[PDB]
Amino acid sequence: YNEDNGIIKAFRNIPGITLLNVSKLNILKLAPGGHVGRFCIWTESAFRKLDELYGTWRKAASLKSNYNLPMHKMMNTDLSRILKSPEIQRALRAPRKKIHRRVL
Amino acid sequence: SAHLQWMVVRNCSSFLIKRNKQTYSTEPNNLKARNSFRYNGLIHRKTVGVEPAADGKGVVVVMKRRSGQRKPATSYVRTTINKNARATLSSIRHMIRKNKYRPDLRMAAIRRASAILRSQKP
Amino acid sequence: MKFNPFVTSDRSKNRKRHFNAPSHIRRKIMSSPLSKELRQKYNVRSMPIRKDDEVQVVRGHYKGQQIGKVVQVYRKKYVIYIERVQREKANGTTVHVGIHPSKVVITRLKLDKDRKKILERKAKSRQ
Amino acid sequence: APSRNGMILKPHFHKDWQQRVDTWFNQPARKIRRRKARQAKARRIAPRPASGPIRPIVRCPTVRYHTKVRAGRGFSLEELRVAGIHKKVARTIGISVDPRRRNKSTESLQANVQRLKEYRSKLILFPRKPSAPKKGDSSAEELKLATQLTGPVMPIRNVYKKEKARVITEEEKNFKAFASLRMARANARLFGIRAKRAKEAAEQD
Amino acid sequence: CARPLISVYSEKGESSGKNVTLPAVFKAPIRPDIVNFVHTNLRKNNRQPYAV
Amino acid sequence: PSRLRKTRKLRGHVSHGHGRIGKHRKHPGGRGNAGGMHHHRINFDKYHPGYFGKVGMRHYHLKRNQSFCPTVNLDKLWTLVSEQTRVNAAKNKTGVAPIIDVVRSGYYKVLGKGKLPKQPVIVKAKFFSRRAEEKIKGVGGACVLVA
Amino acid sequence: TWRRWHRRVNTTQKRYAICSALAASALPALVMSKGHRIEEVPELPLVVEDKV
RNA sequence: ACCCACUCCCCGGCGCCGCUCGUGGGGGGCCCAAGUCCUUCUGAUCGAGGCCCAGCCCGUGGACGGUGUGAGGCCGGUAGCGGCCCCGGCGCCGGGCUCGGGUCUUCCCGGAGUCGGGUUGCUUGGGAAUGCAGCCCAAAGCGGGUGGUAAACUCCAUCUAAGGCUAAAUACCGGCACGAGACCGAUAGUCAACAAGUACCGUAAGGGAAAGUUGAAAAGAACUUUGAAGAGAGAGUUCAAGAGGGCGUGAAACCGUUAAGAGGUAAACGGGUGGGGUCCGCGCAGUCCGCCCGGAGGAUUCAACCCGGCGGCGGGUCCGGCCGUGUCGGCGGCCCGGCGGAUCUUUCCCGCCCCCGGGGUCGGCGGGGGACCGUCCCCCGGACCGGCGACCGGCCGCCGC
RNA sequence: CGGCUACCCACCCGACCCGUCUUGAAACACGGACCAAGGAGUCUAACACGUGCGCGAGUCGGGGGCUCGCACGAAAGCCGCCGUGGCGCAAUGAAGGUGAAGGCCGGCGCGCUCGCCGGCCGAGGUGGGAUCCCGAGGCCUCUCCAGUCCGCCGAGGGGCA
Ligand SMILES: [Mg+2]
Ligand SMILES: [Mg+2]
Ligand SMILES: [Mg+2]
Ligand SMILES: [Mg+2]
Ligand SMILES: [Mg+2]
Ligand SMILES: [Mg+2]
Ligand SMILES: [Mg+2]
Ligand SMILES: [Mg+2]
Ligand SMILES: [Mg+2]
Ligand SMILES: [Mg+2]
Ligand SMILES: [Mg+2]
Ligand SMILES: [Mg+2]
Ligand SMILES: [Mg+2]
Ligand SMILES: [Mg+2]
Ligand SMILES: [Mg+2]
Ligand SMILES: [Mg+2]
Ligand SMILES: [Mg+2]
Ligand SMILES: [Mg+2]
Ligand SMILES: [Mg+2]
Ligand SMILES: [Mg+2]
Ligand SMILES: [Mg+2]
Ligand SMILES: [Mg+2]
Ligand SMILES: [Mg+2]
Ligand SMILES: [Mg+2]
Ligand SMILES: [Mg+2]
Ligand SMILES: [Mg+2]
Ligand SMILES: [Mg+2]
Ligand SMILES: [Mg+2]
Ligand SMILES: [Mg+2]
Ligand SMILES: [Mg+2]
Ligand SMILES: [Mg+2]
Ligand SMILES: [Mg+2]
Repeated sequence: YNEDNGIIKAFRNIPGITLLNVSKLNILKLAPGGHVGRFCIWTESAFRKLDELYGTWRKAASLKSNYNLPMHKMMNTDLSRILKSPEIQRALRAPRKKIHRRVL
Repeated sequence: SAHLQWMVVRNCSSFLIKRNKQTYSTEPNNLKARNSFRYNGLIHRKTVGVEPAADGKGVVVVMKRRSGQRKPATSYVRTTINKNARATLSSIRHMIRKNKYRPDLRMAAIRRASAILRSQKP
Repeated sequence: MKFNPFVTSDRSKNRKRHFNAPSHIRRKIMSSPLSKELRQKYNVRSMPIRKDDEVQVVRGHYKGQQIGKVVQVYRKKYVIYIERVQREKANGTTVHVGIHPSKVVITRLKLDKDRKKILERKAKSRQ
Repeated sequence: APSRNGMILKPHFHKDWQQRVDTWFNQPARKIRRRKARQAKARRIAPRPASGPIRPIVRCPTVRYHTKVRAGRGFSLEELRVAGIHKKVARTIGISVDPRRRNKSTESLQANVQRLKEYRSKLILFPRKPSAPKKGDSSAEELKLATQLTGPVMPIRNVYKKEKARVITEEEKNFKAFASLRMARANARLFGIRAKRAKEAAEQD
Repeated sequence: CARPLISVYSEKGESSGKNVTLPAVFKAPIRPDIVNFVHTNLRKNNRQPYAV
Repeated sequence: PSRLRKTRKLRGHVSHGHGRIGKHRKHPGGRGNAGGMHHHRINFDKYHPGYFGKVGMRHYHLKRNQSFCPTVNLDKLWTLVSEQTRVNAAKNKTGVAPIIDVVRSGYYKVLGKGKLPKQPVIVKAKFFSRRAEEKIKGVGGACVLVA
Repeated sequence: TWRRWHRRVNTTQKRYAICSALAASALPALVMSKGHRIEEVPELPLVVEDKV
């Protein structure tokens, strides 16, 4: 959330819940136990402030002075489409799926 | 992004049980028990699964809709087949042969459907 | 959840302060709930136990609907005694059995000048 | 003791050091105490700003830092006299005074008296009764603000002369050189020797 | 890269008429190793010292 | 990480990775840099030449502020000012040169490196090297001395 | 008592880990494989109005 | 001491109303919500649910005690929650002191057996001696100290020592209270979880231990019998005495008994068999499973095909629309759009400054305003992917109803 | 009926009692009567190398400050005219100090064991050097015609580290 108006009181008694602010994002609360992918529930303003707090690849962040979004290594992280694309298989080798086991 | 998600789910993920020398993935939408990339049902854009019906007879088939992604409310379409031992076995085979829709794991789905029908018979 | 930085959550400290509590705190600890028809009458939830009030066991081995009366409040043992809740010894003599006041529900209270004041104070605080 | 290859080390652990080791386990508590003290002082002195006493313009002494300017302790008595306010009243006004500092440059004297005049013009004080002069009818609704942060009126942020661009003159190609600095150093080194030589030459005449 | 639109849901559960675009932070490189390293090295900051 | 250290895999070995013939004695060779001139002279002369003795004259009460003189090179002389200055000078509207003051950046002496652009500059510094002074004038620049 | 308890991490690496966790929380597979029950959730990033 | 133009205030008690930032400090008591149905258990806090508004409260789901494993049974916890008592300041009604600023004229202006030097010790990183001390020598007022290499000549910079007071950020293993723990869990942790600096030891300084667990509740075994008693046989309480007064659980070394086996080269041990015994699985001439087909008898709806019809898949038109990547364009959101730039505009402004109130840019300083630059906001026109961004219209081919 | 084994017994063969000092241990060399619990390469500072991560001629807020009083908060978030500062970007002398651009073309002064001028790109050359580029030549149904179709290579060139 952002701009608290009493939401801590309403969410302070439910077990297993976690209260987090956009201006103060904690890794210990976002990825507990060292595993990513925790279910999140956002607000309209909390979701609109992310573009200004971290910035995009075109413009840097406005809240943070000298911070930019991390660089992206593999532009296409799907190995299946790359291996099955015609440009890759255009100059490949024969499969040669023969076993050639030991002969007595 | 199937391989990117598999590089995270292959370990350090829930549902995984490897107490003995064998490992099991145990997803709610999965045909076999092996923790593999070709059989994981949470990371692909197209996934087929079979399940025993909740009423006590028949087989429910869950298919990944692929129309709206990142929307797990309607991301899976569930149908119910309650026929003889061969009509369901042929309908499930057609459901994967006629449409492309992940042509592999067809035999896996068929074997799981036959195995759950064997248990539904008594 | 606890928020006052002056009250502790230590199990050992809580157990120590409960087992070595003074006599004026033991009487507050040994409190018993009131019956349903009396709770709506007095607008109070619980009330400490005294020697004259009647009470009815709700849980334990000597539980039932038989109305009883307390005869001793053993503050040292955090227990009360009832004249009808008793047991036979080896030689056959009777002896009272101890039941915790939290496991018993009150049905009658001694209308004392201080008891009425405590009741009205609790009612006005519950508002 | 030594090994195949490594930097020779001289650790200063020969003394009995374990009985005097300062661990900073009370650092968050100390920071919290300092923050609470700052907040309490600001709340008690609310009409006055935090770090109330205005500090003058101060140049660094050493040649390593004499290019930048920084804050200081107090204004000099000469600066107070050019400003025209009494020495003892500046303390209760909110002007820190440093009687030990002297003034050697009018370039800094004018800057300091200008800073003092700006502070005096921006200053607005509260009276006991409206019978005191040098004030207004309404005090700008608590002066639009009660307390200031990081400097009373203005920090010591550095300014720089622009000197954007200009046309090169004719003799600039042969105006200065490394030989100029070399000759300057040689003259500074052999100044007195030449004087003594001229003296002993005029002695013979 | 593609950044689709995400509809907003009202307090009653249905989707509201408004719609907001997906921020660029959700397309950042997913690095479980970096997350684990940061978590391991940051969880050691809140612990209290113990000694004989 | 004790579970990742070596002492865990050394359990069961009596010598604990230190040998049966020569045990791990407490400082068998000496404490610290013991015997730097004898029975360690081979190592001290093979890996640390010049360690023993005094060389230069002593300077009592040396202050690191007097000898403070950072150096800037000609290849970095253009990294101090903004980029638009270089293109505005390269436009060459007339015989005007941009002024690059290194005192603002924090350098007092300018040292010589090659490959200067063909644009005239006006440099202001406290000290100049001979090579740099000739190389900036061979392009049409000017050197200004400050204090 | 003077053991090295705390470990400092670069702010850039901290922000990298935060963006990595935020990007991983937007994928349904990574959050389903953690243990959360998101089978009936309409949209994975649940963006609600400011009334809450 | 004249001249000039000014200031009516401050400091110490006494009675009171309203507050002081967590809504000043201390103390006592109080304040939400199941103990309802069914079933295990000695005992319940266990076990599924409480109509379509999810049995009730929650700013109170931390913890403890209660016959076990409690958010709701009981102190307690949340709450700028309430009411009561005690202490300290902020505003107002008697009393005692009470001329500041500038120019000019006149006068005054300073700490001694101390600095310093010689010498001898200690100390310092301080070296021709940093500081301190003992002895001796022991001053000046344009003076004295310092200027990191001793000495002479000259100049320069800074200070006024041999008199004193003062809160601040700083430290705290003792003391009085409090909170917390990725620490220890009774040979561990302080020596000391318990009648521990106790018992005990040495004349004394001093040394210094071991030692937790019945049971939910003593409900601690009535009574009969044997024995003088210790003890035991019945009986009795408890779910349990296989928990019987250093008694939870109850290992090894060792010992007793019962059962089996063996015995002249001490016992033990590895490789390979045989015999006996406990136990395990099977019921031992009698037990293998699933698929297809040809036959022997009965009952059922569907499947072929068509129709109604929903749900998903695939591409063609990218069709009415969505956005991504680039180039111009409305110079338009520049004043009813944001950043940065040692890129500019002294014929822009404000406050200073030079020369002759005013004039002269003749030049410079700080702030503000605006022109060009590289990154962002809307519609039209088109360039590429229509790809993990998606809808409709039409089609082939699927599934269930 | 089948059953290896942590049950017992017997025969055949082999079989000296473990640990460390030692060239040499079963030794007439040392320690061990037996059993249960405890028991020994830790932590801090500094250095060197290697590896993982983030940024990159820059890097680092560990020191302080800011937001709201907080169980988790002795955490986490931010400073942006807080980068003061440490390391690296420059080395060489005891010091005063100094302090890193080459190559091609033409001309003139005796193109002189000879400097300067003008134009250009701009960190030299040789021998090796992964990789890359060009490439004679031939390799696919009856034929002169082709762009893909089958598909390697003699030699040569610029040449990472
Ligand atoms: Mg404790
Ligand atoms: Mg060695
Ligand atoms: Mg020592
Ligand atoms: Mg070995
Ligand atoms: Mg070793
Ligand atoms: Mg050795
Ligand atoms: Mg040896
Ligand atoms: Mg309990
Ligand atoms: Mg509880
Ligand atoms: Mg209660
Ligand atoms: Mg003198
Ligand atoms: Mg003097
Ligand atoms: Mg001198
Ligand atoms: Mg000298
Ligand atoms: Mg003094
Ligand atoms: Mg003094
Ligand atoms: Mg103090
Ligand atoms: Mg531990
Ligand atoms: Mg003991
Ligand atoms: Mg008898
Ligand atoms: Mg027992
Ligand atoms: Mg026992
Ligand atoms: Mg026998
Ligand atoms: Mg051993
Ligand atoms: Mg030896
Ligand atoms: Mg020998
Ligand atoms: Mg041996
Ligand atoms: Mg021996
Ligand atoms: Mg012997
Ligand atoms: Mg022996
Ligand atoms: Mg052990
Ligand atoms: Mg610096």
